Amino acid sequence: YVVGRKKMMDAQYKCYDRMQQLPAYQGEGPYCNRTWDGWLCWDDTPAGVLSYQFCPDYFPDFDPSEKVTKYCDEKGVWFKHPENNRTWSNYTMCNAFTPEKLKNAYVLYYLAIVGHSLSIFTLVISLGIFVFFRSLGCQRVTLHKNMFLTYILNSMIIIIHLVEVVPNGELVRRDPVSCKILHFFHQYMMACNYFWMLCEGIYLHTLIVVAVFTEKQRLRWYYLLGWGFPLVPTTIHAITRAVYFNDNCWLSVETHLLYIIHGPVMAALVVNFFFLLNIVRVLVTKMRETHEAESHMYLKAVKATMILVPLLGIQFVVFPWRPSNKMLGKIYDYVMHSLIHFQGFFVATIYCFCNNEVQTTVKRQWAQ
Amino acid sequence: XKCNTATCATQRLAEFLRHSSNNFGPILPPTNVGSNTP
Amino acid sequence: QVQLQESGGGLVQPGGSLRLSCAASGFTFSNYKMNWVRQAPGKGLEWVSDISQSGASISYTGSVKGRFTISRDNAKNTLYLQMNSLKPEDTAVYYCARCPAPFTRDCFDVTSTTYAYRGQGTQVTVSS
Amino acid sequence: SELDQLRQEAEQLKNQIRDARKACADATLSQITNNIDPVGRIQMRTRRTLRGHLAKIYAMHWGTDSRLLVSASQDGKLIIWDSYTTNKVHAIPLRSSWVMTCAYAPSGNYVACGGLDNICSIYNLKTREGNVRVSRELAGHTGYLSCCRFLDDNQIVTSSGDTTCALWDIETGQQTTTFTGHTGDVMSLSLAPDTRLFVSGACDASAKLWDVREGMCRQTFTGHESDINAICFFPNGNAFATGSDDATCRLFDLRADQELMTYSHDNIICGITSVSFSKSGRLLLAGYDDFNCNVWDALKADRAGVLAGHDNRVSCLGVTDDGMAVATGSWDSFLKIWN
Amino acid sequence: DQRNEEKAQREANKKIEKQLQKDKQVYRATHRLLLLGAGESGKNTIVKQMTSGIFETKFQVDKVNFHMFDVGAQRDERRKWIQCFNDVTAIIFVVASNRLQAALKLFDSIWNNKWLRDTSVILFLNKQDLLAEKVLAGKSKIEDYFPEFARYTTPEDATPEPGEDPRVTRAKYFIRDEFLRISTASGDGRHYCYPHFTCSVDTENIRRVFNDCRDIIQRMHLRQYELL
Amino acid sequence: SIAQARKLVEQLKMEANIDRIKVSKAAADLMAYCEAHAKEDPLLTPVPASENPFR
Ligand SMILES: CCCCCCCCCCCCCCCCC[C@H](O)OC[C@@H](COP(=O)([O-])OCC[N+](C)(C)C)O[C@@H](O)CCCCCCCCCCCCCCC
Repeated sequence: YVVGRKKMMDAQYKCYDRMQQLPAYQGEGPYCNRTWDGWLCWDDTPAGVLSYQFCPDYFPDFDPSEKVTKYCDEKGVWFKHPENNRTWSNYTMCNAFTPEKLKNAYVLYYLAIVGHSLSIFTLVISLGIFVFFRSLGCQRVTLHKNMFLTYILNSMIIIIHLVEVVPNGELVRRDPVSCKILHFFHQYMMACNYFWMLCEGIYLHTLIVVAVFTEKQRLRWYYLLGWGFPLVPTTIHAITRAVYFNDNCWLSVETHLLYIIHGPVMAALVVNFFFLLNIVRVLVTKMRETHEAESHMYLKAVKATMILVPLLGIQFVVFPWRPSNKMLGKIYDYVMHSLIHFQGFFVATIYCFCNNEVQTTVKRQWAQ
Repeated sequence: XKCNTATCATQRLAEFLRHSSNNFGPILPPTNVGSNTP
Repeated sequence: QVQLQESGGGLVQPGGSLRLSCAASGFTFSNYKMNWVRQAPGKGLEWVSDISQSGASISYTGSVKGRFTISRDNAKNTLYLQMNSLKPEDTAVYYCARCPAPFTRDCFDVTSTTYAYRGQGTQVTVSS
Repeated sequence: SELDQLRQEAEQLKNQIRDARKACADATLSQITNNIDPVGRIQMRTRRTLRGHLAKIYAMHWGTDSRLLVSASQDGKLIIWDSYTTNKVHAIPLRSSWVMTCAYAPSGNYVACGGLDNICSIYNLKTREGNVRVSRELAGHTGYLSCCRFLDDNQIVTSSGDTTCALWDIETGQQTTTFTGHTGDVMSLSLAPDTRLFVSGACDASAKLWDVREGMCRQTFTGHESDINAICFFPNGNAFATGSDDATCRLFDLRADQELMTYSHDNIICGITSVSFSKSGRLLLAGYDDFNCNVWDALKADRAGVLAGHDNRVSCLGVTDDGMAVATGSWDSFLKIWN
Repeated sequence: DQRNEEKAQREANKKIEKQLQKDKQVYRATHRLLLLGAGESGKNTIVKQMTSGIFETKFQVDKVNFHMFDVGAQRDERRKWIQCFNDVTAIIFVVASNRLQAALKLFDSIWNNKWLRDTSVILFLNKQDLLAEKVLAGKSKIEDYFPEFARYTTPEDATPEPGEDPRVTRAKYFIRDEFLRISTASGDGRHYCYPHFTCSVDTENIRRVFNDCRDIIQRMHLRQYELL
Repeated sequence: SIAQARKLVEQLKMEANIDRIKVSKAAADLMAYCEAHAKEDPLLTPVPASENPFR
């Protein structure tokens, strides 16, 4: 609470220092004079319009993503609440939906934990299988193993963050450098996971679309891209946050500085999307050359896309817009989180348990 | 500017749980936005 | 010892018919594919027809598709070829040939100049 | 015509031979050994996995020391292994990559190999410069080389797809004897313990016993239904076993001049690629197209064990002169030592 | 001592492992092709356009190594030595457009052999010009050797060359569909057949092989990812 | 040809004039040899560990 009041007084001082170099009303007609309600602070406005701005975080139940509303009447005066006839601002929406949103957030939290635990277990099994069977080993398997390891590390870090850092507010209040190191590791591992998805995309596109003939790839560049490059943007973001937007243990997502990391990830995933499109085009042309049945062609080119989506992380590219409608937004949140947290499990199941070679080798070994 | 990309979904969820929830504890009564409040 | 002994054949007038037989011994007759081949005078060996292990799959060369009929009797270890509407071009030595290996889909080398799993053919002469 | 008389007379002699063999068969081997105790389940384990060949393996041969062995792969390479340590000793590039057989000289000084080039290439391992260079190239076969075995450092017997076997005098390049009489591709040969005789299996379903010095076929054995792919002498030299594409292995007695036992099973439907006896001859080991190797009780015809460690067809196998282990090669490019 | 012997054996093994690593680079980067003929097919003339039992001819297309092998001094009985070529990129089958029926039985054996089931076949229906003049004259007919030719019609997917009379177009397409019937009856996604109407001297033959091999390798890659 | 039939007949005569023993006698000798060398067969009688060079 005291923190919220302190932020309220800081905002009060901020827009008290505001109004410097007072302008002159432009246009014509009566205008509403600038005022400070007590929580937010409005600028010059003309008569007969509704102003908006994001809700403050003074209170725990206030949703910042909501929009505050303030109307200046056509007579030049602000909204006067009918009940008491005093200047009033609409802050109801700031916390109207908070209870149901928190109720859904609990389910999302448990869903993420379950998905990452299952992913960890299945991916550990798959990695053990791949290491165990030397015959299954190959350049595709060599990259698959790195992807599995990055998935496992990311899932473990996410589980630890969700279970020990998010619910332990006293630790964050202390603000030790330990969770700063933890956040650095988490960001680095997330970037490594995305860039290994990109590495998989690049190798698959370079095996089927271009340079198919006699192509043996040098894995060194794949190791450099997957493991090495993600360290540059992470370091730059860490420096910038330690310079410009240092906050308690670097847990805030309200800084435009997170784009330093996420931007390049988005570009890599878009490149992976284009790779997927080209690969599907090549597959469709291959089926066409054989005069494959149209229904079989569509079924096979849909199965290929569905199995490629988890590998290349396409769900991070085709879910940009969350619908405003509450039901549609809830469905979007559920679908996106289910796809994200369970991606490792999907990859392990598709590329290890459903692989014909893996099944055949396991069955032949099972004799003894 | 906030990071609104899908990659930031989990971070945003964790931040909202940390902020709105009372450390994953008991529920509090809602703040007042009535006619007497600003 | 693998043995194939063809019988039948001989001089027949044009437009006639014949019934060739192949008696097999020394191997499990019921799990091998069989073939009829012939060697016209002053010519190489030519494939005629074949029959699967159970007799379901049958094939003929173009020149005898509707004229010849190949059959087998597994219980008696015998192979048959019914030749009808014989014309002078059919004159040749006809050999009963077994595919090299059992339970096999392909059938290699049955028409080679020297092949072990082939009997001493029976002369078939179509002339006036 | 004279052709019919010769054909008719030949049939008369075959009946006589069959009658003579039928008279000697007063009791079968199965009932002679009915009262002896079973061998019992014999379980062997993979003790070594030899890696390094790039392509499918076609042949291997133990050295006389029971430690070193040579393997031939169609990648165009001959590799000599040390089975105890798994270390590679020699990697010999080959002019032609389509090798089909290899042999280790009993002295350990030479190795031989051949294939689709129709040439038997001998390599001197103990050259004065330490490197391995081709010493002699034996030409004269009109077909691919299928098998070869050193008699000594200057003599080698070969088998060829040209349906003939040849005896060569190394360091002159000429074959001093040609063993004719087979009608199909000769696929495998085995030298007798005394080296005075050897037996060959061909693609005509027959095996022939040859006299090395005289150069004539002494006996012919029948009973298989398809191509003979492997042949091996019994330890005492009075019998031999063969593997065929008909999915069966058979034991033949030289003195009885007829077959003694058939090793087969209803579930075995693939062809046999190799065969070998144990030190005492009680066990008969055979490789199979179905990636497995079966261990047979030679005396009782019972199956006593299985070796299943390969992911592709087993192409060759052998038992060390000391009988302490058995090696198996596969198209999967790996060699395994079982004990 | 023994520790010196084991040390020497490790150095000897290490050195051989180095050469094999480089040996695997050349082998993996070169495509092996088996050249096969049904008899008087004209493959010798094609080879000219780029005791010894095997002949070799190495050629380069777009920096890509190709290694083609022709059998010599080998008996007509192929059931044994044909198994050696179970791992080549493709088998080139040259045929002169009753040798044709013989060539068909040999192709069916190759297509349906258990060891050759995963191996692709590039089919060169050779000597189109020779078939043209024989077809135009009409002194010889395909009906005598293949009675089904009477009821055959030129496919609607046919692309006859400019100036090709309809009679010759049907003849060459009828022969092509003879091989395609065998190939499509089996080979469930494991191997494929690439027919080509070719002349023994045309310069485009090596380009055709290069394009067919690329499709074969592309399909192998797609099958390893279980996409196709 | 006619030469092959004569060569085949000559070979068949050689194979028909050999002396054969009873199968029972041949089987007994094979049984005796296996019984005599049974104790020396590592693959038949397993050898204790530390006694085989492939342990
Ligand atoms: C190739 C095949 C593809 C298959 C893909 C999918 C395969 C696996 C599917 C698994 C589906 C996910 C699991 C079920 C749904 C997610 C968990 C669910 O939401 O948890 C119910 C939870 C709801 O939260 P709330 O009640 O609103 O919050 C209460 C809040 N308040 C605590 C403050 C009161 O109920 C919980 O409260 C009860 C406590 C435990 C809930 C489940 C989590 C248990 C712990 C998980 C540990 C990891 C398990 C891994 C299993 C793999």
